[PDB]
Amino acid sequence: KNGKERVPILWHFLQKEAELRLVKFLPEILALQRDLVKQFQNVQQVEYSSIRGFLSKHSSDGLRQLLHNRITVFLSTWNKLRRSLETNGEINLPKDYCSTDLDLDTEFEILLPRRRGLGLCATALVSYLIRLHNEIVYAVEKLSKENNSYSVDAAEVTELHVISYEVERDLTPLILSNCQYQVEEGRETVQEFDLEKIQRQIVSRFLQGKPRLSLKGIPTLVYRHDWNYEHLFMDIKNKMAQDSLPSSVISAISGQLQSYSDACEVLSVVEVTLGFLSTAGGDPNMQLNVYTQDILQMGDQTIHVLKALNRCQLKHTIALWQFLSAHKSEQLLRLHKEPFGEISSRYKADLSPENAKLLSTFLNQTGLDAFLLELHEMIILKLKNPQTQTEERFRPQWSLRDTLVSYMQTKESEILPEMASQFPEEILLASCVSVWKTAAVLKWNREMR
Amino acid sequence: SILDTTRLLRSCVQSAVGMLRDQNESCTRNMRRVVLLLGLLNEDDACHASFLRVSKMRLSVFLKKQEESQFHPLEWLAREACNQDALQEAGTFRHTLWKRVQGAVTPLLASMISFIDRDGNLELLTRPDTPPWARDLWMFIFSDTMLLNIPLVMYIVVQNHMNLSENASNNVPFSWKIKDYLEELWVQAQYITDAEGLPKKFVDIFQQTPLGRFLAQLHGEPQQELLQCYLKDFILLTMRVSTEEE
Amino acid sequence: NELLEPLKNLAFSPATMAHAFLPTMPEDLLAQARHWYTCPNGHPCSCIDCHAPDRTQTGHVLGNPQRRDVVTCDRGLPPVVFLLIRLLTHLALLLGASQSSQALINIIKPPVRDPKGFLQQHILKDLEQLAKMLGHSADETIGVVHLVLRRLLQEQHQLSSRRLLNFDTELSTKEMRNNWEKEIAA
Amino acid sequence: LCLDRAADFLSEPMAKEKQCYLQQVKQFCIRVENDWHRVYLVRKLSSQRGMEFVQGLSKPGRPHQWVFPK
Ligand SMILES: [Zn+2]
Repeated sequence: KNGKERVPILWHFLQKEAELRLVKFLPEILALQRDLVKQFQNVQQVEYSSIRGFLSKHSSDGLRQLLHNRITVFLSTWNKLRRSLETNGEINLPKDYCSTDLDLDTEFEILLPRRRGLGLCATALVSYLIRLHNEIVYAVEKLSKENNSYSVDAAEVTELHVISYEVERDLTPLILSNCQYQVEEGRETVQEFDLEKIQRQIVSRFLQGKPRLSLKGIPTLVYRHDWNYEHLFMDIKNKMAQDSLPSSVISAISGQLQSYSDACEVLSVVEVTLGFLSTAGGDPNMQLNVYTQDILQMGDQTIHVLKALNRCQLKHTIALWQFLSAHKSEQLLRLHKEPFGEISSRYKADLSPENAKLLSTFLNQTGLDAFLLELHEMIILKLKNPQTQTEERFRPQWSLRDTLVSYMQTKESEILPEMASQFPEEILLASCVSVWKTAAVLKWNREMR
Repeated sequence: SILDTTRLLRSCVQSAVGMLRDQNESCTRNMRRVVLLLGLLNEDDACHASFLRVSKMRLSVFLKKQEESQFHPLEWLAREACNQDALQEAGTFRHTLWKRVQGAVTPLLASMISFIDRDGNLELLTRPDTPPWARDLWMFIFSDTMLLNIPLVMYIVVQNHMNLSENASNNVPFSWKIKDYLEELWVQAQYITDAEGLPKKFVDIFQQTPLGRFLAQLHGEPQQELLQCYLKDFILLTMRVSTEEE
Repeated sequence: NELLEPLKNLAFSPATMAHAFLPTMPEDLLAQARHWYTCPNGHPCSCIDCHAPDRTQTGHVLGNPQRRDVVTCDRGLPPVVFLLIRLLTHLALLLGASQSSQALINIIKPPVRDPKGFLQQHILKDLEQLAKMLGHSADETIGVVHLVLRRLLQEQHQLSSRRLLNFDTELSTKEMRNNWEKEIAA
Repeated sequence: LCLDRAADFLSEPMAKEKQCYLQQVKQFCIRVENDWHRVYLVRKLSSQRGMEFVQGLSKPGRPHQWVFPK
């Protein structure tokens, strides 16, 4: 009966009904996921066997049975939708995940809607409601002639917002009441469905609301061993301005900090400041010692820090961290101690004679200070963490020049002419520690001379 | 005593807070946390003394739980003496040990701060207009280890449940934990008991709990005020409200 | 007729249709849409939660028919017409399974031990859904199927010319299959 | 509608309540003698299962022979 034009809302509703009926569940699934987040949030390791194991652990009879009910709702909904999610959903899903139906023996991770692993399924299902509801809401909006339908987020989600209908209880009586019949003398009875009125009643009853989103993030903390300072640096730079250390200030700190301990102490104060600034921020021109002493109240543990940082300001903080870290390692190298114990030996490959001559030539005609600082920051952030092992886009076989240029670009740092032109491509990422060591030895020789 | 744990906590307050990230992106939070904890970590008033004591006790609990996973936890000094890296970072052995203890305590202190100061909690301890019953309930909850269960942890996210404005806090301490507790008790009573008799069984179970007996100590207007405050926090926890009239 | 050649291959020469796109297919709407973005490493994003700022399958991919309570087709065609296309396709596949089962085992994903019975079950579910949609008896429904096959047989040399319909006899791609579907529907 | 419900219960390829309802329908059909009621039932069965199903029920050794008229 030309419904897509004449009755688009009813058309789309009838198409998606099979799945739209499942929209009523997702407030419950959202509550479940909210409590799961609350329980596991700020946790990093998950040693749970499966959903059956998890339930047995939280075997408090009331809580066990409520969890079981919610989990069963989730599993039913997932089992139905999974074959649609494999094609639709806007969230990609390995075929194995959607392939088979799930049961209590299924891995527990399936219920935590992490943005990776089996939790994508919990995310996908939550997303696939949101499309369906939204899409039919769009259908209604396009015919409401209004542009202010109030939105809502996945936290406030309640049964009042979702499109909750029961086919037999709600819909079938509607159809049967709209289904009308006609007769004429000598002619058979024929139906004539009041399609417009079906649409209007469905709209009046079920259709309103809008959800948005909510969930955790896997990287909960990347603490000391794998700490991702790069994220902190980028957050700060977004929040406030940053600047490099003037060579004067560099030389002053170098003269003051003639001991690894003092370096470490200053650096610990810098790390605290970095965390705070990344969260809060501050005036880039504020002197760092005034900041630590007045605001953070970092007294009682600041003896020579205050004299070294007497000139430095918050904008220098990142550059100061980098200087301190490299100076810290440089001191170790001066004493022949290994500064890169946290680095994989694979990244500590040697430099062949040809590549040694090439590197020596580049370094003689290079900005040795900036080169040393940048290569050190690259090694320490990228090549240090086991976490950066599991993301192996920094393979020893990758070239060093392109890697370092990529890094510098990601932080929108200024490119030195030597980086593209003079830097030899023949040097890979495995010699990076030999490269830094050679550069620091040449610097140390230049300084002793 | 052997060690000035008050000073160690005060030294670790900044490092711990630096571990804390908020969902609502309340930039002005960590600074106020630092001010509040440095003010509270004292023995000036009985409330500060109790807060400090409970902090130490819970730190002891966390550290003992961790120690139950480690070999020869008495040998920690020796292990530090074997960490040339920590030695040379610190210079003096005494500072090495101090740093060791600070590193052990900072994660746990950050965790505890995340639990206690979730929405705006700590404003209640320091704000002078906070009634006595509010501080007493704050410390009662904080002292309890089975009601305010704080699991270990091995970017810490402070799960702010309300959309509260900064400079404002939950009108009832740990309103979120109390709500969770009463909901667990509702579930237990509901499944144990029929739909009729569930109210009485739920009220009785609560009254038999530590918090029920505590609030039973509160009589008269304080309890009425507590109930009003809890209603308000209950609403904020259940329904998102964009206005104060609503 | 040229329109029948894909089905004739399925039935009588299924080996060729191994990597063929069949109307027995749902497709990735993402490939048509070219909201939720994605990072370079692959984890979704609506920088947030990341620290860093084609699913279309071949062969017969439908699993156990028991799940099929309702029919949906992404290409906007009438569900009845797509159902009939699916039914004709399943009949051709049943014939092929009779000719050589292993070929259909290759074409059916996930694998199966009894392809013919599986296709029988799908056909029966198709008939059930047809009855639901049209509102006729089971036998009247099978009669509708026979009517459609008759139409195709009469529209066999009546399709002599005026025949420029972009599709390959082996249904090598997604557009060939869509085009075959739309012609069949017409 | 009662006959329709019975036709559905029979169409299924096993419950006390269904069986008791079917027995009550059997007794009603036998008692009232208005065989039109069974005509409708046979018709509905044919609609749902097909004529061959009704034929198979008519054959000797069948439990639902009461579905049919005299
Ligand atoms: Zn992601």
